[PDB]
Amino acid sequence: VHHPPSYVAHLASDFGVRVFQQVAQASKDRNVVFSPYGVASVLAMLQLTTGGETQQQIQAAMGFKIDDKGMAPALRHLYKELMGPWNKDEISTTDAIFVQRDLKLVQGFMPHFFRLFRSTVKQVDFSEVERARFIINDWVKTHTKGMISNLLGKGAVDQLTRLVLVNALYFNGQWKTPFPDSSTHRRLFHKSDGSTVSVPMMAQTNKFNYTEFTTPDGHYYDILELPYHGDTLSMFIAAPYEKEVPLSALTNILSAQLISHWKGNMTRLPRLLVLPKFSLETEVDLRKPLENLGMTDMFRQFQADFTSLSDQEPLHVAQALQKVKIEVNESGTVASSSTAVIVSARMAPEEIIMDRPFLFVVRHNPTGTVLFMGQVMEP
Repeated sequence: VHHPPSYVAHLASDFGVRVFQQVAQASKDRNVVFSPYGVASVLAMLQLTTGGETQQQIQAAMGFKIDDKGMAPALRHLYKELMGPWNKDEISTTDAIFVQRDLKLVQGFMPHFFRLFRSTVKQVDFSEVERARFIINDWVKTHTKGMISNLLGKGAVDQLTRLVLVNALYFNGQWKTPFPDSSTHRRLFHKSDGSTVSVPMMAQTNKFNYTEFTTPDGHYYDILELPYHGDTLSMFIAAPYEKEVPLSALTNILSAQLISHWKGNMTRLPRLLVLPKFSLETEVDLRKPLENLGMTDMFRQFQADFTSLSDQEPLHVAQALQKVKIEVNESGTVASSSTAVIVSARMAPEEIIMDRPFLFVVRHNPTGTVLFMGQVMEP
């Protein structure tokens, strides 16, 4: 049989890429950075706290049940493999559950959560609003090595909050072949918002794994693999041949299996690679993307079912979000993501940025885990 971490990595990545797809289809040329692994991690925990049809919708969308034989163990084996020193490049991931101290939990829940996730439920008092907000924000800052410090703004949680599920993901890698200094090769970028920014354009000519594919409508696109120095992780970069072809032509067919096929079809060939040196930070609302995949019950006040956690009072999801930051330069890439599901009663808005972009995917190849992916503005 296949290496177990590779099987669950595929389920997690396929689910996460489908969520990204809904995000892409909703806003033409959106500039955003995202983490498929991060969203899969938090929704895996959500499986244990929900029940009835709310839990059934999540399990159907993810393709597995967290408590079925071998699933939790294989997921644990997977994160240990991602974080191992043998990767050379560094990955850190941590999950946590924060629950209201006076919410009576159902018999067996806490010990079962510990058995599957090897972690205990962190109890806090959301009635001390600012103290609770600080506890969660400080935890996130620590587990993202200081990259994401204010995940929860004032008002995100309050005395009505009862549960907060979070995943913190950090990645720091060096290119196998660094780019030469790009500080004298800046270029003007004219945004649709009317402003203009100056961006260093990094460049190098060498042999890279590369391949060409076509969409269902016969449109061609280039795909190049840029490896990190431990040779287990890499960044795939994709863009259409013709500036006339919209990026949606690629994103409307994206999947974990497709990305696997890209890798399997590559040939090491000479190429001139040009990549901008930049920093991008975005925050995405996951409500509609998740509803679009079938998980509608969890967001409805009187329909949601959290009886696997508590039968003391009705509960539903008020907010589901992901904050991500990425930095790309001549030496490498540093990226962090914090995903959270907040059970309370107050939701928030989302800000959207748009400009014709290219696509990128950061992947751990030995297991096929898709850690980060995004759309970045092209010159």
